[PDB]
Amino acid sequence: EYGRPFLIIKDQDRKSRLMGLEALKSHIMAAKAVANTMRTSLGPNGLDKMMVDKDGDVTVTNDGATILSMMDVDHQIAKLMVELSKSQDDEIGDGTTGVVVLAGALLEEAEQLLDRGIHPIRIADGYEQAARVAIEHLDKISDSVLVDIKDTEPLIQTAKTTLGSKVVNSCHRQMAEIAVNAVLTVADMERRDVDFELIKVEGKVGGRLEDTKLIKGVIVDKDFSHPQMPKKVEDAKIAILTCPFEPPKPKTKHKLDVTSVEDYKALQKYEKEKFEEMIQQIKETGANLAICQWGFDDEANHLLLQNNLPAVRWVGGPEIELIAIATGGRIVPRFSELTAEKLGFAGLVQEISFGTTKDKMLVIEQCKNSRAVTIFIRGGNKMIIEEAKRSLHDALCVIRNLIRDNRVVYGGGAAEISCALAVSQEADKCPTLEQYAMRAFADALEVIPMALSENSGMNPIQTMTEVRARQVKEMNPALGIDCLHKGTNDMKQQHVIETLIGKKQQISLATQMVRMILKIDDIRKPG
Amino acid sequence: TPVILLKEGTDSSQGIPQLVSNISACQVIAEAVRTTLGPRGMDKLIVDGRGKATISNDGATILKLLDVVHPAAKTLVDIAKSQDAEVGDGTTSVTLLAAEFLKQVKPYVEEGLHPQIIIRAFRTATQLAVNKIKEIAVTVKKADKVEQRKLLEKCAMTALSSKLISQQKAFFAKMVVDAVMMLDDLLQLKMIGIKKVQGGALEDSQLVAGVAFKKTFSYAGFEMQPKKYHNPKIALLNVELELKAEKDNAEIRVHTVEDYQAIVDAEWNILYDKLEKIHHSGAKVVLSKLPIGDVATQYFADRDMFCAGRVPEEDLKRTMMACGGSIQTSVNALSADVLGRCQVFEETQIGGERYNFFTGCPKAKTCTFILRGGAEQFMEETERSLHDAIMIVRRAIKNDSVVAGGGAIEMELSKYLRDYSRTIPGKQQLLIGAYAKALEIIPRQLCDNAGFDATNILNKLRARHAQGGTWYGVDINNEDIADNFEAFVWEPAMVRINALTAASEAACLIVSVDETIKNPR
Ligand SMILES: Nc1ncnc2c1ncn2[C@@H]1O[C@H](COP(=O)(O)OP(=O)(O)O)[C@@H](O)[C@H]1O
Ligand SMILES: Nc1ncnc2c1ncn2[C@@H]1O[C@H](COP(=O)(O)OP(=O)(O)O)[C@@H](O)[C@H]1O
Ligand SMILES: [Mg+2]
Ligand SMILES: [Mg+2]
Repeated sequence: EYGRPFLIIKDQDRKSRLMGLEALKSHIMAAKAVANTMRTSLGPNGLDKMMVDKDGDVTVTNDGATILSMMDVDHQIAKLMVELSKSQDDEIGDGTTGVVVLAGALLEEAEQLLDRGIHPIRIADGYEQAARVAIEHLDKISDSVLVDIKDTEPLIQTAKTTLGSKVVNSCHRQMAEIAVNAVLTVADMERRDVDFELIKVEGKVGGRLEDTKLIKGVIVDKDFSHPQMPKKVEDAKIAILTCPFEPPKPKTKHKLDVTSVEDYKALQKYEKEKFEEMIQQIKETGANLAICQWGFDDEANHLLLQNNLPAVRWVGGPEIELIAIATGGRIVPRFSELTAEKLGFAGLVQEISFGTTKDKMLVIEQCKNSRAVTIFIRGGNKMIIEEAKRSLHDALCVIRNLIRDNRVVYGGGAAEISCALAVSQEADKCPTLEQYAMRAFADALEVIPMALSENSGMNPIQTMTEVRARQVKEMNPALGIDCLHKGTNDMKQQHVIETLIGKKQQISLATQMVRMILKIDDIRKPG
Repeated sequence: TPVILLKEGTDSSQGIPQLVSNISACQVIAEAVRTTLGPRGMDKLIVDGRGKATISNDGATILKLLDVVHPAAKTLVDIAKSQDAEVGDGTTSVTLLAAEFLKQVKPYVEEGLHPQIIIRAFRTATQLAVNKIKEIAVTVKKADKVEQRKLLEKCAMTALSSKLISQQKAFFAKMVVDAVMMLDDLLQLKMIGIKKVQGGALEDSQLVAGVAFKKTFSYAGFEMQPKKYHNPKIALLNVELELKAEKDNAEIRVHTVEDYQAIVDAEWNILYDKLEKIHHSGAKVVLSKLPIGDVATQYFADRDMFCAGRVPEEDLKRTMMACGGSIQTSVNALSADVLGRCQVFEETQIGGERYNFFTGCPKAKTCTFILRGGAEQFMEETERSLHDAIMIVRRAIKNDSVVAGGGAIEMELSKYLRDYSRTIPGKQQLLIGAYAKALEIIPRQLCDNAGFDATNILNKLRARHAQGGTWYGVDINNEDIADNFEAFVWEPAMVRINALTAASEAACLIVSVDETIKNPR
């Protein structure tokens, strides 16, 4: 019959394939490469990465999620790790590099068991069992503390711990205070949620980083329309409008026919009567400042200047709603609907001018109890501003997590060491060949102290051996790696605090991703 | 030779060689999905031209993703698609059975045997096997209202054993059973929503008896209105609420400025009339398929009412079915009977997104799944796994006849056909024996995937099934055989009834082809 080369698949001669253990080994190598790249940016002593864009733009960052997002890869496993980091960032907002490090360590540990002749489904089941045991152990050692506006000290400590790893650590006390104050101002407590559209983060290059501050009001990049208007008002009553200061115009197609000189003069009179009428309508309500979403005409501008009432032109919708929420006023669509009950009170409206440029900005401040605040970031470099924004976002996310759930554990590797001890203790009672997988999980759960010690410059095996011996001898699960060399291993005394849901998310997400990676056994792709 | 019959480029092949080639190609096609069967089956990764990857364990999905252009091989894809459309489960087994039939009857074809005898033997064997399955199936006439639930749960758990969510099968089976029992009499699939929100763990997946959908585009003022109601009234509309021209066909001709001003005022009067007509009905939540303007948003926010626009048609239909209203294109007859009612409405943060939840309606005829996970393909495979259980539960609700799995039914059918074959003489005996031998590919593949000694286990299964243990199959964890009916490995009889008919029909069609002719381009 001569079964000569017969064509089954389209483009058969230009596609490749990989089967068996070779595909699994390639996946493990890719995961190890990604984890080893991400290892060095862990801890208060970690370094950061410089990423060059497709167009030549520079980003200096320490955030694992941003680094993995800005890297471009071909390997499907690498893309899976990127998506894992992004999912962690979306859910929790912190600990996006520890999860990828843990996943890489776990996949690396599975390799010896694969070589010894163990079905990968058995490895996945053992990993599931160990993860469940570790998670059950984790909530047993957690301590709940507090959420209130009166104390704020544990929240400040948590924010300090989360900001300790960034370039902002020069003023991390100040920025932690800013973050906790903003979240407590914006937060809704009966429903236990916050909205990040009520926090506006803006930054302008120049000045000093320490000039960063919090404004319980609004700051916008606009100015007063007429150059001869006053630059400050101290008891401002704000009328917020969404209609242009122009004569009205129906939306449907229309034609106004002029057939006589009398009609011409009637139209001429009507045009200016409208301009006068709108200004008298605005003035009759007692307002002192007007804000509009659209433009003015020259006549309206001069009338506004003449009647001693400054105005702001060409603002945006989000800015208008933020201003209304801050000042307690309401947005009105017509001048006919303007009443003194719809104005907003602001204790100060000012125009701030920066250095030798012409750039000017408007600040609204000193309102009564407000649900909107802004963060004003300053710095000497654009990348400084960007990294400050990212660090502040991390702090806000952590404080939000504390609002959602208010029980914590202690960092520096203490939780990982305790979980590894618990898993190793439990594995001694499992006879059904799964003890190997459980001990592999226990070994891979101890990569965080290795990374921390190696970054800090000490000896990993000796350090963690001594720490684990101390933990098992005494009864303090709050002992970790002394990264900053203060002379103690007690993180409870050193005030190193981490949220519980962060650790739970890391462990569960990493375990499930590792299971997915292990399950695959074939790959097909073009050349 | 001077003038040729057909156009140049035509290719033809006839006789035994092309039949053997077709049999050979079907073997490759079956080898493509061989290792994805059983509780210890792996999955495959396919990368397309655009770089988009797909990770799958579903036989039909894998076969569709493969770019098969062989005319004989396309039949095995077609039967898999047919099985998926008809019963929704069993896509790999039918392909394996078809390939096994062809491989078993290859040598007799090579000996010069006439294919129609083979076709007749296949048809006889298929009819006998289907009749025997229908005879030995197990059913309960009047079991219970609660013994009608454990059957569905067992079927779903068996269907979920070989998938990515195998560890949480007890968690997911309950939800799928609830979803199906909360669904009408037509059991429409579109009345079940599936949403995928990144972040969180698999155990965080949830089922809402009610409705929930993603936040849509919002204008200025949307943040100034409340976001939680206890006993609201819901208006569902197909009307556009914003200031606009009445008709694109219109035109206004006017002479005086007073009439100009009246014309300007008329549009605001019209819009405010519609808004007041909506407001005076008592509704607290407003949903529309058409854009909701900023003026309308601020109007609603100034009176503590919630508005949403550009809601998808499917979501709006599901909301109407859950609450009990009706879509209105006119606000001139907003009575009470056209307003929906729910026991609580909220907006919540889920994994970086904002979702609207309507929960508490007891008269609901629908439900919604919220699925969590770590990746897009993770969630896609979760949804694919859920679909398999949903279809199986629907079929089981239709008819409640089940048989044990793990190879017990195939062993019984093989034993029956082997016993029958000894009665008849001639080449029919040989062909029926080959058909009976072809049926035990499923236990062999199960043991091969699990990593057992398949020969010894098959010998033990054969020895047990003949001594008299109708429901005996392989035990994956115990390395041995076990009664699969007392171990709760169940599946409806349709999966095997449809698999046999589909596989037998594809085998006959391929054998009955004599020559293949290809036209240019
Ligand atoms: N002052 C500190 N002492 C000891 N360990 C610390 C300290 N600050 C942070 N760490 C540890 O560094 C680890 C990595 O945190 P970080 O480098 O900020 O990135 P990520 O939080 O995304 O993992 C955390 O697990 C934390 O326990
Ligand atoms: N717990 C179990 N023990 C033994 N066999 C099982 C078990 N669960 C499923 N099976 C077998 O696996 C087969 C189902 O294969 P699967 O890969 O799920 O997709 P398909 O149904 O399309 O073949 C069935 O023949 C069934 O007998
Ligand atoms: Mg961090
Ligand atoms: Mg199946």
